[PDB]
Amino acid sequence: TVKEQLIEKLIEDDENSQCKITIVGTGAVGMACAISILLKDLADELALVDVAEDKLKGEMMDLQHGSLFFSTSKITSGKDYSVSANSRIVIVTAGARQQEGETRLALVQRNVAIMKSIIPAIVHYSPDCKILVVSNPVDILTYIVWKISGLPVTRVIGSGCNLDSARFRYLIGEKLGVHPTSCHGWIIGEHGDSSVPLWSGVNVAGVALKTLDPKLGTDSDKEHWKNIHKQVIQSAYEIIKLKGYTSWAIGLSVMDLVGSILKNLRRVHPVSTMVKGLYGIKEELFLSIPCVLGRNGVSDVVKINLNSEEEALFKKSAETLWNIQKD
Amino acid sequence: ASTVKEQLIEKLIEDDENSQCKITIVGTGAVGMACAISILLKDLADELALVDVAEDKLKGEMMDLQHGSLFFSTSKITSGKDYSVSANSRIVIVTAGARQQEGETRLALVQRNVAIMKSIIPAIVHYSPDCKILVVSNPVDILTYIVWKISGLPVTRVIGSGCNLDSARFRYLIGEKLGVHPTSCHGWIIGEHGDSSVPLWSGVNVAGVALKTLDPKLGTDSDKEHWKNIHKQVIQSAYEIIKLKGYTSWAIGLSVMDLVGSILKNLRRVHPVSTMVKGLYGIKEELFLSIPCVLGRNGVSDVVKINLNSEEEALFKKSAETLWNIQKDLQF
Amino acid sequence: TVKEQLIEKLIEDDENSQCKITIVGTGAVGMACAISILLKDLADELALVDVAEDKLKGEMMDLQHGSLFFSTSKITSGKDYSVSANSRIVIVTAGARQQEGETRLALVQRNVAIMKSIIPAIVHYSPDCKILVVSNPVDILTYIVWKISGLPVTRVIGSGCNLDSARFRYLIGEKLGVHPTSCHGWIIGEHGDSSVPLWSGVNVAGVALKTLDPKLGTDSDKEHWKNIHKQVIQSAYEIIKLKGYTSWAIGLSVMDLVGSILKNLRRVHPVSTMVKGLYGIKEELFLSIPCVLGRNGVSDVVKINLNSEEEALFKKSAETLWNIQKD
Amino acid sequence: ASTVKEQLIEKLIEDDENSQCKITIVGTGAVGMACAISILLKDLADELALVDVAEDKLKGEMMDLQHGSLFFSTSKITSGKDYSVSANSRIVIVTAGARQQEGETRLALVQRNVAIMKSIIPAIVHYSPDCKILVVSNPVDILTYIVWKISGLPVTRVIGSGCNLDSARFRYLIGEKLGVHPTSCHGWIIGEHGDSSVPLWSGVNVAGVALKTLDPKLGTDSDKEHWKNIHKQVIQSAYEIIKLKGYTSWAIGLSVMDLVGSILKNLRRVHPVSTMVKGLYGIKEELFLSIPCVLGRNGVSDVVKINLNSEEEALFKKSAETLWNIQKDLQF
Repeated sequence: TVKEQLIEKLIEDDENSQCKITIVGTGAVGMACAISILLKDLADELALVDVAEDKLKGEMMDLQHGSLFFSTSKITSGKDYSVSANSRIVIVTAGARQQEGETRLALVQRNVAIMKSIIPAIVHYSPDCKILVVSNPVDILTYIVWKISGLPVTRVIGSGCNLDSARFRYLIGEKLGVHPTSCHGWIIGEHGDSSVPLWSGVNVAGVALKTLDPKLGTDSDKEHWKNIHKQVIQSAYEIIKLKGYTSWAIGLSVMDLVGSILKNLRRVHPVSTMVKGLYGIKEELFLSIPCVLGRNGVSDVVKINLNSEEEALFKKSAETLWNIQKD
Repeated sequence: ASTVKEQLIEKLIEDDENSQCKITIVGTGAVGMACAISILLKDLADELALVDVAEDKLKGEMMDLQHGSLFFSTSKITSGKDYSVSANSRIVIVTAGARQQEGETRLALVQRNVAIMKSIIPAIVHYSPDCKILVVSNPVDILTYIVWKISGLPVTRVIGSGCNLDSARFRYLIGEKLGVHPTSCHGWIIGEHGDSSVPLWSGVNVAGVALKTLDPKLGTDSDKEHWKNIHKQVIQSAYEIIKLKGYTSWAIGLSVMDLVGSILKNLRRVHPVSTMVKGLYGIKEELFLSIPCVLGRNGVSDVVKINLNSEEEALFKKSAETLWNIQKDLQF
Repeated sequence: TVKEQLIEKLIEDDENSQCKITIVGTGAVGMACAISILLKDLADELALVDVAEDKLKGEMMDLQHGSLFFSTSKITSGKDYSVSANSRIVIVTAGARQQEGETRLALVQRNVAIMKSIIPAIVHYSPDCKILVVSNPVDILTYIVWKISGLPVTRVIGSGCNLDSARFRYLIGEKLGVHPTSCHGWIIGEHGDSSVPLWSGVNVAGVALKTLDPKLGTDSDKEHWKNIHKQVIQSAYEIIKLKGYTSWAIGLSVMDLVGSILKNLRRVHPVSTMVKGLYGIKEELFLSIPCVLGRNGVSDVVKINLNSEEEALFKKSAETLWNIQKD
Repeated sequence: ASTVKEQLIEKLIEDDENSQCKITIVGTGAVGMACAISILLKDLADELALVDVAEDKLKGEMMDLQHGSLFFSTSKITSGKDYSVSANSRIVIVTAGARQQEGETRLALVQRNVAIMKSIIPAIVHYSPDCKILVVSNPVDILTYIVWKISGLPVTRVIGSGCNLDSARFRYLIGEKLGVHPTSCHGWIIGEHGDSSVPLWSGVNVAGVALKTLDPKLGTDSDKEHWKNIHKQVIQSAYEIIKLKGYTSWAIGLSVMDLVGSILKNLRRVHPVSTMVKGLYGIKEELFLSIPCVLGRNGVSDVVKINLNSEEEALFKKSAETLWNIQKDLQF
């Protein structure tokens, strides 16, 4: 053998993965998460799970054919969740696709069925993992995943408002001519139409914007038609109209979150977490609030004093969420 | 926010909206966007401009990337049907290309591609006179020749993705079998892209050890280990991927990002890309095949002359005849 | 020749540098800037200038011997400023070393002599460069460099408070258990003992700390002995006691600034810039204020409303600076 | 700030102050700190612990790095005289070493180094039972043998920086002369570090072309081009640097960072590092020389057997005798 003539083996093969990530569901979103994670040198091994076996092998082989150009050494796939064994993080992009004419409670209840059939095996093979839930509606889905999972709140996280908060701060910095790292601003609460922009806390280069324009973000805003929160929500809705998914953007957001957990950065992300007993919520439910993400999941949450407008939107969101969740 | 900027920011210099490291991608199907996401995640471009004919798809993709722009370092994403949006690109990446229909002639497909390229390549060159053109569509070898001929650009500046992806996978699998990082492996696949590419087993070495010195039957049929399988496995995987999925989007996007790197950063790394080989490797007509090229900021600055063994020279020179026979049927 | 047999040249050698950086003065600080810049893939070519010719060649050759491990392709040096030709950025670390027993005005005036002899050649060979002044005292030295240089204010920048502001925000995030990217806070004004921490604007995860503790940073602070501004100033003074220079840290800070200019990031840094007609200053002088740094130097400055304590310290600093500068 | 944290942060999980990717550097002179700054700027370590005997220098350097910690990703910088601060390191990097005085014996210098290593290596191993030890001090080949013998650790886990830096410069200059990126060049310098290292001209190739095939007199004295100069130029530069400056700090720090990379990331890249060669390359006693090793998270997992030409086998085997003759004079 060429190998026997070229290499003298001194130690047994250590083939264990140290930073293994599994992606569940390999449509546009899961695949965007995949290429994003591969390209940012985050995993030793990427495992893909889906029911569409043919397409699944196709994606895995497409990624493998380019292996020299990313640092992950092992890509695997399969319909059987045993390939997910011993993951640090399992990203759930699978989930029901709302058929037009379907009620909201029906869409959620189909997802209970899906999650009931995938979440317990995820936990079986990967008992110390974190679960990152990315499918819509992310907040009530993360609640469903967490309930089925049996795991502490700290290790079941929904992607939530991280993407929209990022786009928000970005546009603020664009309009001001300043890099995004100079801008603080959160969108919190229920992902999507009902999300709450925290205009009271938005600040750039150490200056609370509301001291420059106390009307900023309100109906009295003299530039109200340029409202940046509305630009963020409309944009994603237009993208979904056009494409079907904000798939590149979500994959980018999920790569942001993974980097915080795997590298134990203790960066603050507005992600879906249990908010019972926080922010005036009294029942079990998941909403986005600013969380400190690190190697053990959510290690801390940030307590923010919402103005009365912000508290009102946030609590209305929780109310509608719980009225779905009760059924 | 307009009043916020006035109270917060005091200008010393007018905003220069000039991009010094612009890239345009023509075609926003699966291959184009895989190139986009790979380039963006690698901090290569000042600006990424996207061109396509379909309004929804074009706007959808541009906005999708924009919605997540906090997470990459490229700062401007632009798109348009008008090739004016591509002006002053460093590289223009052509992924536009006709798809071969059931029972469509190969010759007729290339001819449809001739018509496409006659429509876009002049505009590209008008708006970016100093760009390098990176041709990615299939069949890449003939298409890069067509793009160059239409471009009226210096030959060093029109480059096909060629065999860069297959050679990379070739080296990687050679590394896998030996249990060594692929940066320790040297190995080229050259020539025509796909089925008839030539693997240079004669020059394959790992850690400064030519593997022919350890097994002179390597890569032949009389090989007991059948290292020959590795070239076949490379060529087969690409057909398998297309059969199970539809296209090889992620891997071409990875390969294109690798090429953009060498050109923008002037790495002067060697890639087996599609360039004109007239007067090289014993060819005497204007045709494009993959040979190992030094790539930098001017495109192909140099080519590596490899002595091919007689099996390698014959496989290669046959592909040059294939390409020349296609070019003869071609018009324009 | 092996080369003639291996390579067919098709195009002439393009040997021009696109991102050339020159470092002036190759003591501990200049060399820390050098290894920091090399290691962050910022320059096509690094040029080193010093009067100690032997040590200079030694440093250049030490860097060259490791060339495979950084991305810069060309390292050059020489006592003659012609090697600095066509730099994007010239970092001046040279400058007088205060002999014990020397007055402050004497130290500054020796630097006028030094700068008079190096700055005009810098501008000769590199007419469109930016000049980053790093030697102490950085504020009045940047003023001196700017006057001699003839260049606009936008392209003569002192390193100023960037390092100390960074350490400041860092310690805030350390004490709170949160990554530094969650923390805004500036130190501005005169570098060193007299610098002004802007406690009124310090905020973490979108929360102005002064709303949680209105006494934070003052004499009434119940934890006043843990004052983080004082920790930052004392630390650098202790390091200099021990080492002679905060050389690794300044080299890190200068690499931060270079990355903003070269990559046109429009990030906000508190650097030494002309503050005549800003922040209540009436004469020509350089102090640190938050500047937007990009490829053409300082493109913008950030206007902050200082509390009366902060305005008082800042204006006292300017007063003492101008009373030196007049001589 | 204590009251600020209570109002701003709500804990869900107790702070785990455990580092999963710790590195210790022993010695905070020029070589140690150049290793520190290189590792920190490359995002390699969770924590960097520094050990030295001199209180001022140790505290000064640790605080200098800490004052600028916003600008690197390592989050904890620790230091101490007590080797307890090094506990649970992945790698311990030994730069501590005696300096040869005017008229000091080489043998007596190694013997002073024996005494130093007998003082620190047991503590290191006690506090980090699973670490890999990376020996950097000179003379590295003999010192790595001493460290290993004292360590009582598996041989695969005690590694000298060896020829990694000189081979890297060898390849780089070969790339320079040819106008090609060095990642296209393969070329090893092996054996004893410094004056008597063996360059493997027999295996030097660029882009899958063995350069002996193009000029069989390459690297010999009868070479018209005198490529032989490149090994000499490499060996000479290191003496020149020391003569003009005092030490080769930046380049060793760069080389150490390269080695740390392969080990922490389990790259399985090949480096010419100092390891034990008993029963390899025709040696029969326990000694350390540089040979091409596969480095990963367990240290040396494999070695590349290169067929050396007779000039290469003789130069190499002579160095093994030199090292063995020094070890004979050695005690303990």
